[PDB]
Amino acid sequence: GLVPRGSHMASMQLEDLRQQLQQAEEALVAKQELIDKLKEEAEQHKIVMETVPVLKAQADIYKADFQAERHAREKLVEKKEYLQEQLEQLQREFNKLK
Amino acid sequence: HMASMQLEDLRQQLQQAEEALVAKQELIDKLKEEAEQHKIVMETVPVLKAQADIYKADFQAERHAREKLVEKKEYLQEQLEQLQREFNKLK
Amino acid sequence: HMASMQLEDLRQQLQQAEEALVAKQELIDKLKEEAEQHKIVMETVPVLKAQADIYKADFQAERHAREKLVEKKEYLQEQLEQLQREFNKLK
Amino acid sequence: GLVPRGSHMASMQLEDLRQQLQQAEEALVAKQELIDKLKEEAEQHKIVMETVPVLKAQADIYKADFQAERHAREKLVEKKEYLQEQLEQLQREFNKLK
Amino acid sequence: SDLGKKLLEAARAGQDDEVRILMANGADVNANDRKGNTPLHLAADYDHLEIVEVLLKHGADVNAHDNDGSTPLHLAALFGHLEIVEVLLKHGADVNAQDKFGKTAFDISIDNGNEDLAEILQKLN
Amino acid sequence: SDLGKKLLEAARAGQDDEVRILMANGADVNANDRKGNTPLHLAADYDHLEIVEVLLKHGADVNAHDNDGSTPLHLAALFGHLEIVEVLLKHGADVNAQDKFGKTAFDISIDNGNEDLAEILQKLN
Amino acid sequence: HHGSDLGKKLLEAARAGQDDEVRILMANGADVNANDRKGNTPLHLAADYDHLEIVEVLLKHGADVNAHDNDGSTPLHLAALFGHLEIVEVLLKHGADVNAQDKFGKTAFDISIDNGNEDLAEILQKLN
Amino acid sequence: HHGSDLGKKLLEAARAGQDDEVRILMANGADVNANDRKGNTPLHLAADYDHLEIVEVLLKHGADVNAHDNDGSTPLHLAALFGHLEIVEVLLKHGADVNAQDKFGKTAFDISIDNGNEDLAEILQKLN
Repeated sequence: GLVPRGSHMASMQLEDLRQQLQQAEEALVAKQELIDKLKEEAEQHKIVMETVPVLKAQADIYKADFQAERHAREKLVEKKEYLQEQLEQLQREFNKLK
Repeated sequence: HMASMQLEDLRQQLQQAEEALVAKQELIDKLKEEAEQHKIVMETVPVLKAQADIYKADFQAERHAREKLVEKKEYLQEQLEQLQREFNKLK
Repeated sequence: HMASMQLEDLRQQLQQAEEALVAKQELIDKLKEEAEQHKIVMETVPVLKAQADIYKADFQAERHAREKLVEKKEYLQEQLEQLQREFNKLK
Repeated sequence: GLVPRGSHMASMQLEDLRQQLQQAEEALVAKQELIDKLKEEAEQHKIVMETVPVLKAQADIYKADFQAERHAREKLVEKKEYLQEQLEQLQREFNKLK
Repeated sequence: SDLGKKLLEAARAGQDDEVRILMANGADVNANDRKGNTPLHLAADYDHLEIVEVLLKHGADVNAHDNDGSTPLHLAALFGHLEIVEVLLKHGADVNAQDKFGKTAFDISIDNGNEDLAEILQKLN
Repeated sequence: SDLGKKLLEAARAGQDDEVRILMANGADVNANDRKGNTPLHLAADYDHLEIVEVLLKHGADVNAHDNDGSTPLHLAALFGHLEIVEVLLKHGADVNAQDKFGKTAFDISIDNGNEDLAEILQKLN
Repeated sequence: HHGSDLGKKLLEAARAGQDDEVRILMANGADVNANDRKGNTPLHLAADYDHLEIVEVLLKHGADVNAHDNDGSTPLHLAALFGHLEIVEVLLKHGADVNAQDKFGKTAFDISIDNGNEDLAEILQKLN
Repeated sequence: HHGSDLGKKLLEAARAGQDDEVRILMANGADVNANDRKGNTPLHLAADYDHLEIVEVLLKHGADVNAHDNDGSTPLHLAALFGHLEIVEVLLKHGADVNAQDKFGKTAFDISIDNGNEDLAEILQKLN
């Protein structure tokens, strides 16, 4: 997207050049300020992309740690229901054998 | 110099910029298409993060419960210890 | 209220936002695709403009020349008028 | 792109909701600030798109005005070469008929 | 005073009579331990039906939150004391109350695998 | 003084002798009219070979720009005075000089359709 | 029509300013409204070349005051462009369309303005 | 093997705490390393259910100190989890792998830590 070579009706051989050479010159500046902003962005993007393997981790750790807890927690739950049952026995004998 | 000569000079250094412009433009395209692949992973973060917070929350809550039960156990284990001690003394 | 009831209340007003979210998201897409068609015309401007400046420049230069010639004509027309006047007096 | 319904291992029926209802709430705010910025942009875009039919015009006017000038300018050029020729006649007779 | 401090233990140990005696010398039915437990809490935490009862009937806060956000209803749920559940509801304990982790009593029952406490915390009142 | 003002007209009118007489009383070979024309300019603008000549040979600026940026070479070109072209080059007038519109002499020849002035401003020196 | 190299001779005589050649060619039937390829007439031509009486003659012999060359230019246009004031006035007297226009849309007033011929304009304003 | 409903009876007696039933079943050849579907052994089971001498008996009859239920838990794991300190000590004495681990990766030290059983830990630190 710029002015095509000799958009001109009348003869402007030298200017045509000088002028086009100038737009092309400052279009190189423009494109450059774009490479600057793109790389400098690509930069703050890499700092973000690095937190990924981290959160990927944090997730995996906690998923595992949870399964481990629940497996234990179920197990306790059983023991608790068991020991609860057994008291109901002993008290239930202190009314009989009081 | 010679009128003849600066026309070449200019056409020559216009060849510079115009060649330079596609080498600079080409670099842009590689950056844009890459910035794109960086954005489709950056989407994954608030997702990945929120989820990890769900799983952390999940574990912790569990642990809070499991800690509560460990002691409840310790407690019952002991009641059943006392009452047995009484119920054995009751021969 | 009743535990029973706030679960519905919440599921109900979650239906609000979630329905609202696609109606709001749908509006975004119509805007984005349109902003796109506005940008492909905005490209045409520095092009269209520069060219119009080329054609203005072109006319003006021409006019400058044509103005110069109008008078040159007026001038010659008159020389040819004098000299004829002399060359007729030279019978 | 948000957290899917009940990403949860353990039971979090009520929170699951409350929490999701909250992310959805502020996601409506986010999307809204996007409609704001998009329309408000679409706005400064229309002011730009309006200069088009203008420059389209300016171009067309000057293209036409130029052709008109050149057609005249050629015509003068001829007249000038003609009148230049004729002097070369009269002077060229003042050396003969001096 | 520590009148509530003696009551905390009365409640924990299931001391039916001490509870009463300490309500008579007006020790606060809302006393807190270092953990944030009210008498009503320990009462629940220990399957002490009758003590919950007289607490509630002495103006005890049925939705007391311990420092962790737990309620006597949560504890009740956690430990499978269905019958204290029952009466904590009869005295309008907020089922949907959550602790600091976001759990409800229902959640706590579901986590345990309580196929019963579940079908009767879904009699939501 | 107006010594250059009389010279401007000398140059315009082709007054060979007045030019000389006014160079002798040292009126500036670079005198300017309201338009920015130097003697050398009008000299060119009027097909006055011999007057261009003595201007150049009295230190006249061969690349003088009139208020519009035009040079004696431009005018020369515009009006098809090939022979003043010739000698404006022999005295190293800058062919690539442009006026304020960006035109060169070449351009001016091309615009006229000068198939000749064109093939001899492409003897670029 | 039936052999217009009379008309060629005439057009050529209008340009050259040869009035007696014109007078003769007319007598021979020569087409007063003859056209060179660029579409000119004798009128066009004598306007172009500033040939007053020749204009006056041709007009008297029914030449179109509003003939258009190929680009639409009329003899008025030509006299206007060239600053041939008197030829303009007789053209007008003879009913040239002041408002007539070439293919660029330039009337003859436009041409005056564009050469900035102060006098031609005032004379062009002066009519309906 | 050739008819393990002896082993079923044994596993059931380890849980129930019935020591004389155990003694008898052993005498009958009952498989000391028998497995319920969840993959338990009698050892596992008496550890689970806090049956000290029963542990001591089974060990004496060549029961694996390092048998793994289906989830990888060993009897150590179970005694650890449940805070059955004495049963832990004899298990260790009898060479239970302190470093052994279920399928979540939890050794028995981990379990102490996770219950925050101050005493079980110190006793688990105390070995190579």
